[PDB]
Amino acid sequence: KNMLLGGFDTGNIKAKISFLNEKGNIESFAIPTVIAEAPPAKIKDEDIELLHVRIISNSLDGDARSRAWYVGAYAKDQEDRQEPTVDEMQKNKKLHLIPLFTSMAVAAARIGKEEVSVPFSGGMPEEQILEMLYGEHTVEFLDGTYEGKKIKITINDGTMNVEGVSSVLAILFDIVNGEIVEVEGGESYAINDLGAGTSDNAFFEDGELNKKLSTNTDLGTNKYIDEILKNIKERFMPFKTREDFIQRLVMPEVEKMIEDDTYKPTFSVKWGPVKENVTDIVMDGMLKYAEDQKASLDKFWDKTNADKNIVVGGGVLFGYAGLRDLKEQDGFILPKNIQESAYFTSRSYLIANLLEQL
Ligand SMILES: Nc1ncnc2c1ncn2[C@@H]1O[C@H](COP(=O)(O)OP(=O)(O)O)[C@@H](O)[C@H]1O
Ligand SMILES: [Mg+2]
Repeated sequence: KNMLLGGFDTGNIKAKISFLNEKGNIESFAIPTVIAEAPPAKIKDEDIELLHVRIISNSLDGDARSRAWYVGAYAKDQEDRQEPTVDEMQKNKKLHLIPLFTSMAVAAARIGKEEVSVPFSGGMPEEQILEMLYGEHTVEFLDGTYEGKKIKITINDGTMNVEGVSSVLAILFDIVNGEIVEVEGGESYAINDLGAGTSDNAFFEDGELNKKLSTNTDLGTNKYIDEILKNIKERFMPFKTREDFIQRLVMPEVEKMIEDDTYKPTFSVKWGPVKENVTDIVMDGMLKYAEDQKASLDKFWDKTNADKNIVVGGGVLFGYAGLRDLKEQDGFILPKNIQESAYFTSRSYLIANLLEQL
């Protein structure tokens, strides 16, 4: 006890966590990989909307030893903001450490604990990276829902879930108080994690990750989202972030499509004194993404000739209109609790973590 049980899925867009709440169920959220330097003091998922925290950790160095930061969404609106840099084709570690530690703190505050030991269950694209996380980290909230709260994080042990079925555990198992099998259900399989800026095409063969064939591409949803937003604004001539677009406009329609196959979705945007029906625009981009993913998945199927192909990530949901065809394809496996497809990997790491502590 006094222990936070979580799976940690960190990328360049978001830092994702799936953890056990007080009622023993899985709780998931994400913190954008964005930080900004902040003054020592104050100036669904509401508690992460304003993250102004002080972090004391030996995993940080230089003029970041022990100071205050704006983290995630609230950092994105700062001129100072630091984001992952990408060429036209470490020691930026605080970009990843800070949102990571922050997510641990937020989770701890959610379950009402001030001091948590956190066995690290994550993944990488081992011990060298784990030792970068070892030690004691204090996170103090200077604003927001948990203002004045001080959380002491202790990371003694961990794993990066490299080999075995650890990465795929969420395809078969859930945690409802703990620890049950999924309501519906080979030796060589591919896990395709369809993400925002990336697509992870991993191939597991005989209990082993095939490090040769396991590839990673920039085939994400963001480019297709960008295009849709270009055509919407152009249709008028609205949304602050892509997440805003996904949350306010897309997610409600996708959920309706999930829980009822006869439902045809509608997309209308209210901008100024004008309201436009842009259903055709959004659907075009969705299917374009689906078709492109269909093509990408097939040629990876052929390259590995895996027995089964598992498709996960938020891309499954964003392109559900087209990608739901995979449910009637033998050799393709969509998660059955498809509503939780975005947090598949972090949920897998969480389940692997609970099994470790048993
Ligand atoms: N329920 C949903 N409906 C529609 N789109 C979603 C849903 N959940 C996530 N997405 C979208 O799917 C894309 C992939 O998200 P995700 O896999 O979480 O990215 P990453 O793992 O790279 O951070 C994102 O653009 C996200 O906005
Ligand atoms: Mg991801």
